[PDB]
Amino acid sequence: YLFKLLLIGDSGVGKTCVLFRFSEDAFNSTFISTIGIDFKIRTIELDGKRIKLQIWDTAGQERFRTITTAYYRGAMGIMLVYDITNEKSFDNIRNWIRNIEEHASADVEKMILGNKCDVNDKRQVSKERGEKLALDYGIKFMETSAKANINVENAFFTLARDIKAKMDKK
Amino acid sequence: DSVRIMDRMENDFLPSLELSRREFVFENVKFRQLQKEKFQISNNGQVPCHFSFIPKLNDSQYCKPWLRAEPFEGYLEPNETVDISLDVYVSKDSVTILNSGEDKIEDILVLHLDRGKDYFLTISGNYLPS
Ligand SMILES: Nc1nc2c(ncn2[C@@H]2O[C@H](COP(=O)(O)OP(=O)(O)NP(=O)(O)O)[C@@H](O)[C@H]2O)c(=O)[nH]1
Ligand SMILES: [Mg+2]
Repeated sequence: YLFKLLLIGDSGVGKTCVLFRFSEDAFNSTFISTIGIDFKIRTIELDGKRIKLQIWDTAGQERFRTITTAYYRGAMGIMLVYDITNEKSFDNIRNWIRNIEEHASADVEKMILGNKCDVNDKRQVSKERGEKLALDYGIKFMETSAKANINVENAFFTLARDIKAKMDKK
Repeated sequence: DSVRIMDRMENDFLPSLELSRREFVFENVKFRQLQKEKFQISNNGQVPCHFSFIPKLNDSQYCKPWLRAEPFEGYLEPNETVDISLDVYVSKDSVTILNSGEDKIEDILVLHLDRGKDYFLTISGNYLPS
């Protein structure tokens, strides 16, 4: 099994850190904005099967957003990432979903990640609001923190299980 | 679980370059006057890599007519460094729209590694209608 995954969402929400945490099990606080598009490999196991995840990390800066839609085509699962400390990043999730509907596969698996859940002092988006938006769209949701290692592994395994489940049915 | 040695190896052996610069500003571009801005790339990976500028979205060419990259493709051994020049030359095909204003001195180049990642380079600046 080889699943192509894609991380999208506004600049600064933590996509690169989420990927670094899942692949390197580390956090580096001095990351630069992604000027391009990168991917990393991470293998997991489900139902006694080895699943290779090829995870693409996008540039969230406005000027690259149109260019970046080219890379949605192969995606089997997409993480929609916002920053719990930034209401604008959350508002924009509906716009990211429209992008997925337009440029990705109609049967792509999606998941919403409310990242930086370690910064509750600067929280702008309540967990209930995140949960309700996910519910509205019929997609899974969780809060993550690449810094504190909260739910990152759980998110990715959950997305891959959904993809695998769908594929086995056919 | 146990250590993901296979993943570590496969990631470490993915193509990689270091770019000296990714944002380029061409100030006061004039008609039929050549401007050049250079930057360096190095293969900081473990494997040889083929690089090339590629069209974006559904474009025919990798960049606008007034712009070129030289070289625009090549093959780099690990640890090898090469210079690339970004060349701006506005001829009479580009002026109609640069004087009109329905085109400005802006572009994005996508540098692609075969079987690897892409780097975005941003071009900005201004044209002075001759
Ligand atoms: N406290 C905290 N900070 C985080 C967390 N995740 C990322 N950050 C920080 O938020 C800032 C942006 O992170 P980054 O991963 O680069 O965001 P991005 O979505 O990749 N941005 P871009 O689309 O421009 O590449 C960085 O300072 C990073 O250290 C987190 O879970 N908790
Ligand atoms: Mg990033």
